[PDB]
Amino acid sequence: GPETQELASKRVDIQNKRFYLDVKQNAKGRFLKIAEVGAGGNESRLTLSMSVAVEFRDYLGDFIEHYAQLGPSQPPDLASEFLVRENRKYYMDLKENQRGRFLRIRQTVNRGLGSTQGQTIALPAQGLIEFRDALAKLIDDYG
Amino acid sequence: TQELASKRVDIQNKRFYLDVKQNAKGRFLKIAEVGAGGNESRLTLSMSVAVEFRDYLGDFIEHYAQLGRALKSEFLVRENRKYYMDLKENQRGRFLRIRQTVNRGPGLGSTQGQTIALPAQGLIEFRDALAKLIDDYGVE
Ligand SMILES: [Mg+2]
Repeated sequence: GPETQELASKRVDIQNKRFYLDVKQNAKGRFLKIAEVGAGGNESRLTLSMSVAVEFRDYLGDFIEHYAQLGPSQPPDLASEFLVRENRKYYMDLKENQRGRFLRIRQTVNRGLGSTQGQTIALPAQGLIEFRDALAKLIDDYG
Repeated sequence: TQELASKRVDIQNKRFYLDVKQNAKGRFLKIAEVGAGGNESRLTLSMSVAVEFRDYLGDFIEHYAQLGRALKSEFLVRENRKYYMDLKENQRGRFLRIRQTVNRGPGLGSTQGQTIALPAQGLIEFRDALAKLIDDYGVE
């Protein structure tokens, strides 16, 4: 609320989706919040450390360079996986929905049968370069 | 396949060659660790993964530099490949181990694959060399 202050923000418009890339700050340090605004104003959030954001900028870079090769392999005629794990706990997954022309990104934490849920955005493939450019500009300026 | 550029980083008895190479598919980074009798271990990365690898090294360096949430292990599954990066400690020294395995098809599992082990003292030098070849020869 008044705990976290906002330092900077960028808006990117791709199809009917609006993304806000925010640089924010609290007691715990500086982080990057991505807000996606869908139909009916349904927001989904992705929240990144400044080091995971650097990584994420480059994962987007990888897909931009390699979008078809990293897409889902065609099925068998009648005759892909992109996952990052850190300290065996924190997961980030990126996967193309070919029907949507979307890149789905999920961040989760696993803790045996411990409980936890996580965070998911989907980026139209036609706004990948623009999203990534905006993300990169915020990293250049906000350490 | 053409050798565009190389750099050598010397860390204890080991030497690490970082080479940019070019072929059909695109540019890659060959890393090759040479021990005291010339035994080689080799790692080949696309430039995209080389860039990811640069970022992982910054994180290992933040952990190594800490006095007394910091990256201890990183795993990346990308296409038919897995990469395992483990900041290991023994009493003889701290080092970063990097294992590559590759999936050789359905039902075949994956190859044990070649391993490099980077003494922690040389992470910064190694990262600096990598970053310089990415700047001079990378795309992303
Ligand atoms: Mg993560």
